[PDB]
Amino acid sequence: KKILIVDDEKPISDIIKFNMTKEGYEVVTAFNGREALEQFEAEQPDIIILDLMLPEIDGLEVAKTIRKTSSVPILMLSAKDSEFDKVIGLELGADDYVTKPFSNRELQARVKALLRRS
Amino acid sequence: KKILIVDDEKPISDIIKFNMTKEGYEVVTAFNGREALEQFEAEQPDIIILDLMLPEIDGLEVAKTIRKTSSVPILMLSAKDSEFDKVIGLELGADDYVTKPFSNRELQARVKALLRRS
Repeated sequence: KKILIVDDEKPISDIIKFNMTKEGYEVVTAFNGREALEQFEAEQPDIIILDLMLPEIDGLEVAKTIRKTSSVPILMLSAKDSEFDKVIGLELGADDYVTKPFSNRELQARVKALLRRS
Repeated sequence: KKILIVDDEKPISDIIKFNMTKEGYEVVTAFNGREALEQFEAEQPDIIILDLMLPEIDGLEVAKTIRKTSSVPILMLSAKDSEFDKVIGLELGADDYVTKPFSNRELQARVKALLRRS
């Protein structure tokens, strides 16, 4: 399956890409909101890992515009960890929300759980 | 929709029941693993909130036996918060895993996210 990793930090994108690759996923990456939407239309990923904090267009808007056309599972990832952040992420259409820093194993498990359910 | 709350602590069951009721869910409760499986068969809940730590049969076994027959969404809830706990919960079939103590608003949001997806 194909995962789109949307993260404006290259070190973190690289770590997620490495671990998702190691599991047998095809990985596409985007580094801002605009690239996220372009990659989403062009690549039709099976799941999207989406950070809230993005150049050009923020993660919340990315998720909101994606949901206008698609039920693709979205796992939001963010260093922001307050109740409000988690709640608004999910209500705007994320299927899950994981905080940074994260466990690589938990992330893999959550990606699988999401894929199992769509 | 109907939520089965499986929790061996009555104060916590009561809080979840209160807040899920306030949202318009029908609530059924179980206080151990055996009651969980009985309520699951008899009531056919739309979602199950399941703590790991249960009398008679533990939460991990509850989730594992449920999955033999049912794709019903399971949200695991536990004071245990390590990587291992979260990972094994999810791999044994939970759709999500939230730690105690939890935000009532985040829990509501996660229940909705799960229901949206099944």
